[PDB]
Amino acid sequence: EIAALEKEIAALEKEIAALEK
Amino acid sequence: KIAALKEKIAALKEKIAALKE
Repeated sequence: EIAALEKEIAALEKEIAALEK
Repeated sequence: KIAALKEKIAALKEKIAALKE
């Protein structure tokens, strides 16, 4: 399940991309 | 640890949440 926790990181990582756009 | 990542995401979740508003 740790693979899902780390995978979610990219989720919040992509969201931060919205901060700019 | 699951909480380990859960924490990281918890940080990015708050980070994006910040820029969000």
